[PDB]
Amino acid sequence: AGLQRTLVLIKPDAFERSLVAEIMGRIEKKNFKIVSMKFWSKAPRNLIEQHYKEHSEQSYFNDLCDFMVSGPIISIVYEGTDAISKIRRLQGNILTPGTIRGDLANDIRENLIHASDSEDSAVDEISIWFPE
Amino acid sequence: GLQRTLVLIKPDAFERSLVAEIMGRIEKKNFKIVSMKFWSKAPRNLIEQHYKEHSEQSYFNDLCDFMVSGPIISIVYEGTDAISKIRRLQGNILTPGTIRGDLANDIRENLIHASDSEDSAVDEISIWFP
Amino acid sequence: GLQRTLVLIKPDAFERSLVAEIMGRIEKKNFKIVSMKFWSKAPRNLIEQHYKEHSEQSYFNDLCDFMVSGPIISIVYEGTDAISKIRRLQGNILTPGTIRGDLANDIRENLIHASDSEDSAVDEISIWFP
Amino acid sequence: GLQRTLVLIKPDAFERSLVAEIMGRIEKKNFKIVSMKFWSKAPRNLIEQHYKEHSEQSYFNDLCDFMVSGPIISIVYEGTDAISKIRRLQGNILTPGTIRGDLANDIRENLIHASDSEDSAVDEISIWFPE
Amino acid sequence: AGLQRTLVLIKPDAFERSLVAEIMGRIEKKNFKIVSMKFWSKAPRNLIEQHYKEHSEQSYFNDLCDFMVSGPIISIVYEGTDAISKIRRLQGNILTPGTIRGDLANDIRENLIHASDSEDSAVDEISIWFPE
Amino acid sequence: GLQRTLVLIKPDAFERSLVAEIMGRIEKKNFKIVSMKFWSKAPRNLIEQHYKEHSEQSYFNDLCDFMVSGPIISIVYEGTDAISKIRRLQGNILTPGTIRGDLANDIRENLIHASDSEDSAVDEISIWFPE
Ligand SMILES: Nc1ccn([C@@H]2O[C@H](COP(=O)(O)OP(=O)(O)O)[C@@H](O)[C@H]2O)c(=O)n1
Ligand SMILES: Nc1ccn([C@@H]2O[C@H](COP(=O)(O)OP(=O)(O)O)[C@@H](O)[C@H]2O)c(=O)n1
Ligand SMILES: Nc1ccn([C@@H]2O[C@H](COP(=O)(O)OP(=O)(O)O)[C@@H](O)[C@H]2O)c(=O)n1
Ligand SMILES: Nc1ccn([C@@H]2O[C@H](COP(=O)(O)OP(=O)(O)O)[C@@H](O)[C@H]2O)c(=O)n1
Ligand SMILES: Nc1ccn([C@@H]2O[C@H](COP(=O)(O)OP(=O)(O)O)[C@@H](O)[C@H]2O)c(=O)n1
Ligand SMILES: Nc1ccn([C@@H]2O[C@H](COP(=O)(O)OP(=O)(O)O)[C@@H](O)[C@H]2O)c(=O)n1
Ligand SMILES: [Mg+2]
Ligand SMILES: [Mg+2]
Ligand SMILES: [Mg+2]
Ligand SMILES: [Mg+2]
Ligand SMILES: [Mg+2]
Ligand SMILES: [Mg+2]
Repeated sequence: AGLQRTLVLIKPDAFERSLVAEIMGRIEKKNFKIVSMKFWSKAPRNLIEQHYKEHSEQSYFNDLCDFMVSGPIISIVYEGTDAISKIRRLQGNILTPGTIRGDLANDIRENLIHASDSEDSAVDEISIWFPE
Repeated sequence: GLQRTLVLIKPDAFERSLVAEIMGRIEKKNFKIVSMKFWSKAPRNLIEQHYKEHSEQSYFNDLCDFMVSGPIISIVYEGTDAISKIRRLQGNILTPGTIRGDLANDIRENLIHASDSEDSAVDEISIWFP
Repeated sequence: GLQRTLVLIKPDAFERSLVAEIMGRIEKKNFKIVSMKFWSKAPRNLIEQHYKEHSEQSYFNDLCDFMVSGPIISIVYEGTDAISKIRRLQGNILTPGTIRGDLANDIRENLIHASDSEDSAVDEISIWFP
Repeated sequence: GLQRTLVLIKPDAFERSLVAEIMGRIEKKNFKIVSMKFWSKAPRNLIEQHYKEHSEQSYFNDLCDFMVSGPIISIVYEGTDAISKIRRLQGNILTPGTIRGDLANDIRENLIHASDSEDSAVDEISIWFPE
Repeated sequence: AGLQRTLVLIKPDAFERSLVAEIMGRIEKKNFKIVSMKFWSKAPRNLIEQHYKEHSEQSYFNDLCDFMVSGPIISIVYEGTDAISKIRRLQGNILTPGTIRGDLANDIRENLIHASDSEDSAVDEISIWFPE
Repeated sequence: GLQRTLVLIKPDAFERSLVAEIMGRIEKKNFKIVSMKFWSKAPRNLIEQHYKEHSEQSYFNDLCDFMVSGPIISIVYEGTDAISKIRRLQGNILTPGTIRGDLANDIRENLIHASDSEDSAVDEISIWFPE
């Protein structure tokens, strides 16, 4: 159909703030299904640098990587119709109420969730987090 | 600015146990129930009348089948600017914060119908509540 | 163990916009709607029949007035052990975790009625859904 | 980027039992209460000061009568970009996802006031919290 | 009627954990009304010692007082039918799901909320927090 | 007083979209995920080990068929008095306020498993997390 898979990361601030189920539930309620999922008490720095490799020349790169290893993360592969753009829209931004970030986050770095933004992004990120 | 509008809660809402969730979003916005009917399975003729303006579309027959595939609730709601406001609450599967935006992810199975104009509202109310 | 039970959503639920909240608690426990009627104002006779076993109590006339003071919904619900389970969901105004426990705080205006036995369930269903 | 902004929970919130719902939406976006006052009935001159920019509008007197028709809460909230973000949370009755979008449907009774600029924030905080 | 007033404290752990509205909302949803309310960025130690004066000989007294001044608190007078025992039941305990503490707390000290337990308690505690 | 305990989210939770609802109730009581695994379909011998104390009951085979009928999540949770408190959160289908009390209505399909003693906790954690 329009069936896709996408990669979501629950960032360390979500564990710190006890918002993990809240974020996952918003995705669950829109009828997206968990296909694979891993809990990382602390993700390998190399995985993070790989994950954010397109950001490696940006001023925020090192602070971002520091944050992403500052606490646990969960990586999830979600499946559903048009999953990539729909889950991206769910993620939203800190300016847009109704979305995960819009309702729950208020920082340029600590924003609770990553979601893939393209088919190409999704394939690669999935490969990073679930090589098997 | 007081109006009445017709809402259908579609069979997917029953399947996914989202009936109260949908009604509650409308309730919390202060719209009031004026009348309501529960159909274990809506008569097909009522559905064909309801979606008559769609009868030539490729999706019509599949839509009718779906609408009869489980229960529905037909509700008449009342409040200021009801038609437009309840249409906004319904929303679409792209934009979060609305019923479809938060809860639906399909072009056919999208939980809720709401009248979109004064004419269609009068007509749809007359269909479900003659 | 499948049963049907009769639920009334009382006028205070409409007053306080708790209708969907109440229905949702029952929905989430996996009980299914079998039939449902909305009454903008219930006929007094139906109320007197409904609460007939109470007709000698000091509170009867005040109860009837209250039950007609705003809308009600009569619902037939179905599920395993429905009668007892929905009675437990209803609960009482003392113990939190239930509908009345979380949402109500009055001896009269307590949001919901649910049948309490197999006999009263059959009888109450026959009253609201003859 | 830390700012503070002034919020009023209007009497309709109390009437409809939506105080916690409104405060929780702001709480969940990580804004912090820096000070807060409950008024069973706000003195009218406070409301008139608060809405003084509106003193010449047709709705002015009716707005002030509404604002004294029940309790209100004045809150100072603190957090990053607070003035703009809480304004966005407030939203309007046409915008689902926001406080007014989900919960309000009136031009007057719309649940919440939020400061809209640094100037208005400073002034409004000084009105409700002269201290 | 059975109309009473009672005193509720929202303890510092509720601010720390962003559960303030959640606690207040549970009381609001049972139809109890706010009659008076004060925010304390930090409550005077003396008020706390007064508040918990019946506990002054207990091993935990000093640690409790330390905790109660460790962050903000809100004092609220609630009004409603049978408010004292009903709000007490809402408070509940960390062992009893369905109640505020039962759903949200898991510690003998940091338990989110205090509520008066008798008419005599309520009168006194109200006097402490709202002398006016 | 810190303990760890083992929780399974059973396949009915996935079917009815209640995974987050269940995990959120445990999260909101301040228990922490120490480790977690998702199984699109749990190997049957794992389920059989997990329920080995039940191997002689009439329902044993049907329970195991249910447990493999869909995904499950195994979680190790940590926090004060975790084994007993999460068991209480689990509750039963007769006790409103608990997970099963609010959400379940079946003897078999009841959404969640939680360890019931220190012995069973240690053993169950070793089954799902041999590491
Ligand atoms: N100045 C910045 C900008 C972004 N970031 C972080 O790194 C990611 C930047 O990616 P981005 O700008 O493509 O944002 P999204 O695509 O995640 O919305 C953000 O999600 C932030 O977590 C940061 O740490 N500092
Ligand atoms: N390709 C399609 C498009 C619409 N439909 C259904 O037809 C209904 C009416 O279509 P519409 O485009 O007017 O949608 P709305 O006005 O309900 O948003 C939709 O709500 C869908 O349930 C369908 O079954 N297949
Ligand atoms: N003093 C009273 C007692 C009960 N009632 C009403 O009468 C209904 C039936 O009374 P009941 O004692 O059988 O209560 P339930 O079985 O509904 O818990 C209650 O639900 C109240 O609404 C009343 O109006 N005044
Ligand atoms: N016709 C009107 C317009 C506004 N108002 C009230 O006056 C307040 C200030 O008006 P406004 O247009 O600046 O609205 P906001 O900035 O609060 O969105 C509104 O929030 C309404 O509560 C009114 O009572 N009657
Ligand atoms: N060992 C203890 C016991 C209680 N406490 C605290 O002080 C209060 C003790 O009061 P209590 O035993 O009467 O408990 P409640 O009446 O608050 O349920 C508790 O609410 C805890 O906040 C403590 O800090 N350490
Ligand atoms: N007749 C039964 C009883 C229990 N069971 C399942 O077996 C599990 C273990 O039974 P139990 O009586 O120890 O229940 P709990 O300790 O999980 O409450 C239950 O959680 C049910 O999922 C079943 O499938 N059929
Ligand atoms: Mg990006
Ligand atoms: Mg249309
Ligand atoms: Mg009775
Ligand atoms: Mg303005
Ligand atoms: Mg005590
Ligand atoms: Mg057992």
